[PDB]
Amino acid sequence: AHKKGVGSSKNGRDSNPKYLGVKKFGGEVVKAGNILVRQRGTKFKAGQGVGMGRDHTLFALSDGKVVFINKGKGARFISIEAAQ
Amino acid sequence: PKMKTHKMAKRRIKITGTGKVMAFKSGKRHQNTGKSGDEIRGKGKGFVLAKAEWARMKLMLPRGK
Amino acid sequence: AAAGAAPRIIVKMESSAGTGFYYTTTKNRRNTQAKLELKKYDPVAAHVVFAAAA
RNA sequence: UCAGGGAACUGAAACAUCUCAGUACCUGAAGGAGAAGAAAGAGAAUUCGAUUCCGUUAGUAGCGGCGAGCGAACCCGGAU
RNA sequence: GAAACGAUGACUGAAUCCGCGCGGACCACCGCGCAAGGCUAAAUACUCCCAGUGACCGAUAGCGCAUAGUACCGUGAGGG
RNA sequence: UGUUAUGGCGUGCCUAUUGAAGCAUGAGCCGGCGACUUAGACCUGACGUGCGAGCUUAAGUUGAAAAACGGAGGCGGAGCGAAAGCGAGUCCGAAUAGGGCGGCAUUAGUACGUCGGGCUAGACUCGAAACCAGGUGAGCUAAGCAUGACCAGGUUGAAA
RNA sequence: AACCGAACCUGGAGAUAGCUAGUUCUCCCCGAAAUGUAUUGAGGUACAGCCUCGGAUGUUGACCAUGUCCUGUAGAGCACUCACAAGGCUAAAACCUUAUGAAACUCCGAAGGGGCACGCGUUUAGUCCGGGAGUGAGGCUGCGAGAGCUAACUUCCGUAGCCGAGAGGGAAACAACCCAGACCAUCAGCUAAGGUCCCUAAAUGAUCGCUCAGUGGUUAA
RNA sequence: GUAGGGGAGCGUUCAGUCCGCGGAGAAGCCAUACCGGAAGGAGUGGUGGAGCCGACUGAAGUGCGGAUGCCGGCAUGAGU
RNA sequence: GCGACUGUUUACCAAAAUCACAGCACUCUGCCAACACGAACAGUGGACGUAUAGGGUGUGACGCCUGCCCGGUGCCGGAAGGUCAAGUGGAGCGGUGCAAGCUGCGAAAUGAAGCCCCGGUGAACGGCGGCCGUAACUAUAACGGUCCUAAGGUAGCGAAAUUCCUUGUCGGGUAAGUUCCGACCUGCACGAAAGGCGUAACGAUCUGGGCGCUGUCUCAACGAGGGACUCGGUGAAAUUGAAUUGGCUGUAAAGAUGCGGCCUACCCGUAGCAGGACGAAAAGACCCCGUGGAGCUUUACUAUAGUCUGGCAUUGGGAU
RNA sequence: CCUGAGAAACUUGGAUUUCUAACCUGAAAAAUCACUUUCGGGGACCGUGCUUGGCGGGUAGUUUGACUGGGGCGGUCGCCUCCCAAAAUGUAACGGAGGCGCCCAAAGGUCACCUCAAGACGGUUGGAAAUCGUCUGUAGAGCGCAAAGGUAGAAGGUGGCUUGACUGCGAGACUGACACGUCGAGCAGGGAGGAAACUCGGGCUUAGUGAACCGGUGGUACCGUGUGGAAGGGCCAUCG
Ligand SMILES: [Mg+2]
Ligand SMILES: [Mg+2]
Ligand SMILES: [Mg+2]
Ligand SMILES: [Mg+2]
Ligand SMILES: [Mg+2]
Ligand SMILES: [Mg+2]
Ligand SMILES: [Mg+2]
Ligand SMILES: [Mg+2]
Ligand SMILES: [Mg+2]
Ligand SMILES: [Mg+2]
Ligand SMILES: [Mg+2]
Ligand SMILES: [Mg+2]
Ligand SMILES: [Mg+2]
Ligand SMILES: [Mg+2]
Ligand SMILES: [Mg+2]
Ligand SMILES: [Mg+2]
Ligand SMILES: [Mg+2]
Ligand SMILES: [Mg+2]
Ligand SMILES: [Mg+2]
Ligand SMILES: [Mg+2]
Ligand SMILES: [Mg+2]
Ligand SMILES: [Mg+2]
Ligand SMILES: [Mg+2]
Ligand SMILES: [Mg+2]
Ligand SMILES: [Mg+2]
Ligand SMILES: [Mg+2]
Ligand SMILES: [Mg+2]
Ligand SMILES: [Mg+2]
Ligand SMILES: [Mg+2]
Ligand SMILES: [Mg+2]
Ligand SMILES: [Mg+2]
Ligand SMILES: [Mg+2]
Ligand SMILES: [Mg+2]
Ligand SMILES: [Mg+2]
Ligand SMILES: [Mg+2]
Ligand SMILES: [Mg+2]
Ligand SMILES: [Mg+2]
Ligand SMILES: [Mg+2]
Ligand SMILES: [Mg+2]
Ligand SMILES: [Mg+2]
Ligand SMILES: [Mg+2]
Ligand SMILES: [Mg+2]
Ligand SMILES: [Mg+2]
Ligand SMILES: [Mg+2]
Ligand SMILES: [Mg+2]
Ligand SMILES: [Mg+2]
Ligand SMILES: [Mg+2]
Ligand SMILES: [Mg+2]
Ligand SMILES: [Mg+2]
Ligand SMILES: [Mg+2]
Ligand SMILES: [Mg+2]
Ligand SMILES: [Mg+2]
Ligand SMILES: [Mg+2]
Ligand SMILES: [Mg+2]
Ligand SMILES: [Mg+2]
Ligand SMILES: [Mg+2]
Ligand SMILES: [Mg+2]
Ligand SMILES: [Mg+2]
Ligand SMILES: [Mg+2]
Ligand SMILES: [Mg+2]
Repeated sequence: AHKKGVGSSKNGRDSNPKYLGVKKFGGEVVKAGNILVRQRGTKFKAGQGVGMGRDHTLFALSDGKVVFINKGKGARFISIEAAQ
Repeated sequence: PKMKTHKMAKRRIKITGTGKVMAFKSGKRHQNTGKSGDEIRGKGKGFVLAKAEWARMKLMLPRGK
Repeated sequence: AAAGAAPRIIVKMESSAGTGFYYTTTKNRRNTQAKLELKKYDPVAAHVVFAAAA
């Protein structure tokens, strides 16, 4: 005859997107309160001027400009420095 | 005839000067022991909607009250 | 929460003050079995110490 | 016009309270009209002053699976 | 619904003046009122009918009909 | 201009669609009838107009080959809160820090009208199967009741 | 009382109808959508996204260079993770030489891609506020992948263009392909893709060759 | 250039108003090679027999090929 | 084979195996009977009948018979207790005025049937069933049989109107038999009044075989009559975008007379054929969709006629 | 005047028992009826009127989801992680694996201190692995559970004190159509650990969740209808 199957599936599961990645990049300005990076862990280390919420989010403590540094591959921070 | 005021809304939405419509924040009856603290505090309050979903409300009441 | 759950029962903390106040949290009941003594704030003054009310 | 009786489809994007609507229809009585009417009243000013009608208050006060939706009256102006 | 008041079906059926009824639970106060008896023109509603008008129709329009509830169908109600 | 021969060229129309000559829908032809409207003194806009920190009547009244009267109410005037209330302030709070608001570095309303939309009512027109009320049907058919009617001829041969 | 799972007639009544049809005068300007997110929702409604009108604003748009940070795909590699070809060697596990595969491996890692700035040099759009919408069924080739059988005029994403809403030439014929975006007129000229023996416009062209099989004019070990 | 929004207009009636025509002939109908960017609109000729064009303004039952649309007429199938 | 029989049935696609039946069986019902129509204490059927009567239900002549399970459901009965509504009773709580007081709320005990509960009941509803292992590639023609719910099939039947495997195996008939008849039993999934197994007779029933007869057939022929055809008379229909309507290959929304190419083809008609025009006919009755409908069903939800039930009114005296 | 009680009496009730003038019902010269009487019996019961609960497919109105290589069946429906996802965020599939609906009174705040998995040798029970010792030893471990990212200058392991698992807020941003959701310096009141600078309004992080509505509860004195009170309602809290 024809087909009766009968198989199902046990997967077909996923979770709605977590918008990670670096939000504010390197060489652009900032305001105070402005978030510069979202991340799962310490993908980006709190530098001089920046704070780290519970998420390990990176937020700006005062205005100015954004400074990225990777420390020769695997250790890395973002800092802030004003317009003077 | 006279367009009826939506008594559905006479305790949950607000007009203003600029014309903007306000309403409250949501989650304050069993969304409690959660908590968090800034949540429970945040939710007692009130706020202006976005836009898009504004005019509807307006049309719910003519007097604005 | 989930009704017929016996551990981590949700019970409130009533002030020794009598201000008219209460906090709300959750002890494992495989722990205290008597009550709970905590030291939280209290708007109607400043710093009470609370008994885990029924 | 008054009275005894009193639907449903519909809407609430389903339905049952609810809405349709005391509407359709049935019946009783009666007239050129009828009904209502001479305060145990509205009411909140120690004010009005039988009723019916229109304007208005007013989609306001309120009603409601507080959902759909339903919706006065006092005062104020007129008809008489 | 905090359900006042009227309203009646069944049970109960108080006071009559230093008394009775209401003021939206309920209480005092303080106000508005005279239940248990009747009639009442006027303004208002309608329009079979009569008349006057019309940025209403003129023969597929206009009522269904320039006329006819007739011809015709239907056992009938009824359609026409 | 009418007609014509020869050539090149050329997949009816509509609707429905990813895509129609479609072998997908509709329709014989021609007439004529045939569908986005009306109401409210509701809502919100655009154009316009008249008065303009002011704008306006409704019911009615009187006159009526015309219109005028009619301030009763309506819209503007100040916001803010849950509300009492406070007021260029207000609210949360014990004040701070803020949302809303006034100033703002500035600006006008209202009544009519025409129109683009909205809502409530049939809401662009046509189309159900169904649902409910009141009535009409047993001169058909299903049967009941009372009363009449009807079955050539032939075969078989029970009890007693 | 000629179609009874509930008669027929009148009526509520123009019930409702997320459904199907149909919706008429002309020219001009702009000009989409079949994506997201919810939905007793899936061929339906809300909001955005996209069109258009108009009032504000002033080059904020757009492409392109520069400068500057973010990335972990292509390739690659074996350093952990699972895999695995030979051999050593020991009591096999380890570990050495030799050796390789990977969407859920990564010592490494482009091309590109994105944010910000500049405008150093071009071009035109952008953004806000208010009116009116429609669309929310998409389709095909090319490159990326998944489910399939490295099946489909297959389906579900991504990405460019095209049709949808695109006439004109070409591909005989042929929505999608190659050229190309039709404001009218002309018995006027140059080109594109594609062509130039006749049908059928245009070299039966020129020179160096190949195949003789009608290959051309449809497949493989 | 599809759905869609915007812009300017063509024609139909009824209406206010003016220009004005008409038995030496109105509307309507019939023919045609003229005009306008288009909806459209003029010239003349034949019809007809008593009403009507034009401009401006106002109000609409205001423009049909479709709806297996409705009414009516006449075709096909067939001299079957 | 099925029914026993005569009968009945789907007006207009089904006449039978349906249905009725005589017979038997369970229950219900004592009269203003149950039961049924009913605005309803009306009146009516039941019935001017009286348990050898009347209702309801099931089986379906007759003959031998009709077993096992009362746990769930239903029904009959039982009562200790669990209980349960309004009402009876109100300790106590509070609102208020100074108050006599008015009042809002409301607990104990008591309290109806019914359900829980105990047992009985099948010609009540029903139930009378799971499984064991085989040499090989993740497998096919086959196996003999121990048996959890309350019990787990007594008689008779059984490859059947019931049989999955299936043309089961054997026998009969045939030249040859998936059909049929007998037996077989491994009954996927018979079984006792939803009757079991039989049976004379009856049957426009159903199934197989035979004898007879035959144009049913091999294989058609001749003939006849009424049409069809011709002429004079009267003259419809459904259909219909418009047609000036070929064929092959191909292309196209994938089945082309309309596009391509190539073939073929002078104009008209008449009698005939039925391949095509996805021919006409009814907007598919299958299928999906619609928060469409209606009928029917129940231990889906909600009411509710009806019906049981406590209190209240009709509603009275008394004796203990 | 009585604590307990005896006759009488008002008894107001509860039961049975009985009586009849209500009421029901039949017969007799008057059929359905109505008188009148034998009356015959029935008898405060039935029936009926209102309320009480039960039963009740006899009848009545309805509900009965969606995805879905047609529908059904089976599977799936919210949240987290990882590939797929084409080196930015994003992205489908009835594509490929797996996990959550809690847990923690210390596993949080602070303060201080400690360093891991394994292999080799050598060692009483043991002797593959237990305990101790040494040499190696940047992660080959550990983080309550899922994996990815992260981590050794600790987030890992151990103690001291502790209730920042805190009210009143919110500069500025991430994110989403909306509603949500996510991070957060800093200010106040007032604390906690450090000697301090400090750090903290929960845990390495990303799952451990449910909008309104109606109602319970603890405050609060905004509303409360002629007035002042109370019902009720609002606000903060919170529970289902
Ligand atoms: Mg209904
Ligand atoms: Mg509805
Ligand atoms: Mg009369
Ligand atoms: Mg009363
Ligand atoms: Mg005429
Ligand atoms: Mg007429
Ligand atoms: Mg059309
Ligand atoms: Mg299609
Ligand atoms: Mg055709
Ligand atoms: Mg066609
Ligand atoms: Mg169709
Ligand atoms: Mg204006
Ligand atoms: Mg206006
Ligand atoms: Mg409209
Ligand atoms: Mg019939
Ligand atoms: Mg109606
Ligand atoms: Mg209709
Ligand atoms: Mg353009
Ligand atoms: Mg879609
Ligand atoms: Mg929109
Ligand atoms: Mg620029
Ligand atoms: Mg690779
Ligand atoms: Mg190297
Ligand atoms: Mg959709
Ligand atoms: Mg797509
Ligand atoms: Mg498809
Ligand atoms: Mg389209
Ligand atoms: Mg083209
Ligand atoms: Mg082309
Ligand atoms: Mg061509
Ligand atoms: Mg193609
Ligand atoms: Mg060239
Ligand atoms: Mg040539
Ligand atoms: Mg005129
Ligand atoms: Mg005229
Ligand atoms: Mg037509
Ligand atoms: Mg047709
Ligand atoms: Mg002939
Ligand atoms: Mg013919
Ligand atoms: Mg013929
Ligand atoms: Mg028979
Ligand atoms: Mg028949
Ligand atoms: Mg027959
Ligand atoms: Mg009992
Ligand atoms: Mg044989
Ligand atoms: Mg039988
Ligand atoms: Mg017979
Ligand atoms: Mg034979
Ligand atoms: Mg003839
Ligand atoms: Mg042609
Ligand atoms: Mg051809
Ligand atoms: Mg024929
Ligand atoms: Mg159809
Ligand atoms: Mg039913
Ligand atoms: Mg479905
Ligand atoms: Mg990318
Ligand atoms: Mg997508
Ligand atoms: Mg609700
Ligand atoms: Mg409270
Ligand atoms: Mg209170």
